Amino acid sequence: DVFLMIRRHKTTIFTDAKESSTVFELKRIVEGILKRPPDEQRLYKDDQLLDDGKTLGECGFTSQTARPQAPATVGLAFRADDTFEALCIEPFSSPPELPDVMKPQ
Amino acid sequence: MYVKLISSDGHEFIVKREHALTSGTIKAMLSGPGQFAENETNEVNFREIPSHVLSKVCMYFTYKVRYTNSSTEIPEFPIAPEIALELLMAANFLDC
Amino acid sequence: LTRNKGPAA
Amino acid sequence: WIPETLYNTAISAVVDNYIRSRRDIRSLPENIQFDVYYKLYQQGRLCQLGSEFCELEVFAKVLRALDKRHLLHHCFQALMDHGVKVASVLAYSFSRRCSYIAESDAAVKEKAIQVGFVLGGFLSDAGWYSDAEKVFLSCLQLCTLHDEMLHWFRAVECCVRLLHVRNGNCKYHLGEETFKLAQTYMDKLSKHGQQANKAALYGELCALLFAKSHYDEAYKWCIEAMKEITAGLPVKVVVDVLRQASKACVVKREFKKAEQLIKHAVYLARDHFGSKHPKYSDTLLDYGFYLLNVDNICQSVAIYQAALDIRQSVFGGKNIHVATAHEDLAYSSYVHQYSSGKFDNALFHAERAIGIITHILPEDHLLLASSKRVKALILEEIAIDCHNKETEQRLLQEAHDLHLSSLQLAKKAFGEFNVQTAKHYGNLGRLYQSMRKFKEAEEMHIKAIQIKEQLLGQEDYEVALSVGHLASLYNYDMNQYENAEKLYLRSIAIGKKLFGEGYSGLEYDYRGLIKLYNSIGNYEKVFEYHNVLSNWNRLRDRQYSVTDALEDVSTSPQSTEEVVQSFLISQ
Amino acid sequence: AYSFSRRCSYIAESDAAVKEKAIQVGFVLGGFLSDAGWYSDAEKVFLSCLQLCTLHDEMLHWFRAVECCVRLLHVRNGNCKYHLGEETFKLAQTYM
Amino acid sequence: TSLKPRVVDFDETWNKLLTTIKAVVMLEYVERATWNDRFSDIYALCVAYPEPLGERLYTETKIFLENHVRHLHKRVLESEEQVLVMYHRYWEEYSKGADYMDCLYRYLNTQFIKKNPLMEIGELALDMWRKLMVEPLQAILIRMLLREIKNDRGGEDPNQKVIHGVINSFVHVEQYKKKFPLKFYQEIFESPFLTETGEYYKQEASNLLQESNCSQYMEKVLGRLKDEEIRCRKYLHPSSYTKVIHECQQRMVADHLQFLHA
Repeated sequence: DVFLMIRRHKTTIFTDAKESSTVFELKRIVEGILKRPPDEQRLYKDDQLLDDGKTLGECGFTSQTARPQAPATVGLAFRADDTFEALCIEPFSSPPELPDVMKPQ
Repeated sequence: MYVKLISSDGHEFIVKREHALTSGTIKAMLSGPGQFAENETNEVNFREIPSHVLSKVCMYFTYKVRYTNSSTEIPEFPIAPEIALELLMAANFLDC
Repeated sequence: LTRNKGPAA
Repeated sequence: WIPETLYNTAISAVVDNYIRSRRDIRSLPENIQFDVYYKLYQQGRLCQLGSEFCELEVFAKVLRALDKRHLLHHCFQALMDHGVKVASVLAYSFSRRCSYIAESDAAVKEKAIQVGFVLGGFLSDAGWYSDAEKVFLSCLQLCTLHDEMLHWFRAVECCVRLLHVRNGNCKYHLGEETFKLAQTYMDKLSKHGQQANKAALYGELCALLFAKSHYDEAYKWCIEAMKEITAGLPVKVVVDVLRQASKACVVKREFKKAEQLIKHAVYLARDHFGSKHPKYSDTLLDYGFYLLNVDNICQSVAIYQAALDIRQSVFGGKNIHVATAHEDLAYSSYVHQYSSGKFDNALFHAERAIGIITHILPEDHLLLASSKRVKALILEEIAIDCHNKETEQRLLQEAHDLHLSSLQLAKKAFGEFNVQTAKHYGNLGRLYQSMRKFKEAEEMHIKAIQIKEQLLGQEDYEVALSVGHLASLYNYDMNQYENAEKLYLRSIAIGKKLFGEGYSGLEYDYRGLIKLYNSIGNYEKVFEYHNVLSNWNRLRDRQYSVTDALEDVSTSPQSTEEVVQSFLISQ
Repeated sequence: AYSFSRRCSYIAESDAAVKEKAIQVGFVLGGFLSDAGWYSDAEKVFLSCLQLCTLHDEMLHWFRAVECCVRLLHVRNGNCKYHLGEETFKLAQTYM
Repeated sequence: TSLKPRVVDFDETWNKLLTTIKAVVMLEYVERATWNDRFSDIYALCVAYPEPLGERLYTETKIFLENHVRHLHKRVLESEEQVLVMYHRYWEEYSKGADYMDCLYRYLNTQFIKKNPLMEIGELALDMWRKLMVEPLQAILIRMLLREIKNDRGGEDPNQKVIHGVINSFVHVEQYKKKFPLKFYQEIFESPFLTETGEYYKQEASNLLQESNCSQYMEKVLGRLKDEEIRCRKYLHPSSYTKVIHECQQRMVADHLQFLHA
């Protein structure tokens, strides 16, 4: 059982899937959520594309690095006029950086 | 079965509806005039909660739903030291 | 038990 | 197992980087700050918690959480056991801010009083009357300046509380002038076309005069307090007035009239406050007082132990309220097990009370004298029930030291012609009878009888006990049988008139009377007193079938108006 | 002990340098708490060091893990936890 | 911004809140984004700096609910001879509005009302309906409610939902009275109804014996009791299934007990 975050720009999908599940099943999930056919989607893991026939465990999504308390980011892009934009995962807001207590004045 | 938890920065965390109803406040937001969103997912606006805090809240939702009533040993939720203060006010406000 | 108890606390 | 709440997880994660967020926790919502500080207490970080609870900036936001106040009463206690003098530091901080704010407008000063009222009420609830009195004195000083009606109302509301904190600290001499000042403000407020509900003030004065052993004045003022109970009064005030009026009725030999008062007080406390509240514990403690003074001791222990368990779970360890519950339960277990000799539990509670009081109160305090006297009473009967004479001469010497300390404290504070010093003299007479000092025992018992007959009528419970003690000294030891005969007869008359034929001390009185008439030659009277004693034992065995006192009140027995009106029409 | 056990989990997924720094800090703290006699409060530190030692397959991490199991055997003998000590020794023999 | 205690002005925040609160109590269309923003407004009021405006917000909500229920009370008394229908129509809207406003006031309920004699906003609205709408209508409403159920016993066919909705409104108010949920209902309507249905089965019982013989008396008993059973399924509360079906026996079967021995 593997937990992911599909991060099409500002959207974030907290879906769950099995390791034995294929990438095309994940695209079907995104189809069920974003109403986009699987041919329109291109999934990216760490700026590396995922083949449709590859299983989720094949691409590097194990239940040890994509646990529910820290899911693994999975990029996604949508086809725009017979093309495909690059991944544009916008970063989350930077937390207020707490200063180190041992930093000298 | 999916709800779009829009954050203050415009981030749209699409989480499963069963997951989001863990928190009492989102359950209250999705009850009444807030459930009139006919367009599939119910967009919940969170103009106070930032994206980095709402993301950890959604991760807590999918963590508590998965790890509920489980006989196995349960790891604690990882909360960063710099985010604990902001997540604490969002945990009170959301009643999660 | 030649006596009674004590008065008050 | 169920997953831990994100609230609790974030609390655990904000405590851990405590230095990186110490100044940011104070900016949290007021119901998260207390949860963070309770996590500091739970984690054992009492040293980091003391540095935060000692600031009135931080403690004010903690006192406004009322659901989780019973938690705070534990945390605030733990620091006072940790060695952090949180109560005195908070009182000093409040006095300093009052000194700095006294030269300001009445709008801001009223907010400082309201912070003062809740803080002083917390310190008096927790038992720190010596430190709650400083806060209430500062509030009274704030109210004294402006002479408008609101300031007079706040001043009388702080003098009905200043009287309470000067009664738990045993400062009745200051309590009299505090009540005089409250009466002055009440008269001034009445002269301005407004009436203040003088129920709490009169109840506190009843408690003062009963603690000062002025049972006639205490009864008069409790009647005047119960006259002023209305429907709009807070439940705390109604409960306090009912409780103090019950104690006054009990000590004025009105057991049939105090029963309804104390049962309704216990019902009110268990209804509003709950079964685990310190006010419910106070009502249980004085219900046990009533039951102990109506010869219902066999279940009185079941009520003090219920009262102690509530106080020991809310107020932690070394607290004066736990100490009072211990010294009260130690005396009941002394009485309940007087015929059994198993005073190991009674002594355990008695030395626990002194162990608490000597830590938190000075050696020159009245409330230490009552704890010492209970342990001294328990040490008397343990000494006369052991076998080694070295123990019989060491335990009795310790009891002598304790009784002399109690007598000198009660004589310094109350005086020489009071009832507490009279019963101290009676206890000294009992102890000297145990120590084979028969002449001095006779002198002490004569002094006790003289003082109690001078004040407490002639057919009262206390004078009956003192007469029984002197008569047992004359009969069993001094062999002055003709003198002991009349005293046994008077003790029987008082015991039958007050408690009927089920009085527990009637056993000792009948046994002494049997030996009295056996050693003089009235043998047919000795036989008739054997059959009278057998009838008494059968009657007590029949009377043993009494249900627990926490089930007598049942659910919704009466209401406040009915009980108050019944007491009022019953003289 | 609780602070170290909570703080090590947040960097157990980080690089090996900070993991080794945390392992050294845990060795120092657990050695102090074993010397002082808080074996139950030193078992947590050594257990946390063990989870830091069992995420990467390497020679020095095996050395650190067997040292963790040697020191964790000492805090379980002093705490009279003998039904866990045999398991700890078996795990140490496995890593050795 | 942030979920931090910040100094706020209660006037404009309360006005913005009150607009949507009126829009939701009487069930108008309020935007979902506005509804989700009102939760932030509630939170900001409840943790406001330096003093939490929980008591002020609670008092203002109580004042608004009192004013609104009094307005509905005057508006339902204005429609003479249509009190029951108008009361039911406004009661459905007010019940939905009270539930939705309980949802909106979830932070006030969990963090102030429970923390500090105080009623939750969802169960305060029902209490205001009880002691400001039902209690003033304790006479006029129960008169039409009892006289009309008697009318349809003869053969009339009135509106089903208005009769059951009003009768069930006596129990729906007492959700928060967990000690005795049926205490109010059994006194406002049932104890007048049992007497009324006893009279209808005592006055007509003599009329029933007047024109009927003994042989057909046994069969016609089940005919009338079945109709009361149908009305029990239809108009009465589910908790009043056994009481009315047992009261009619004591007023009709026991009235002619000697006749039924045969």
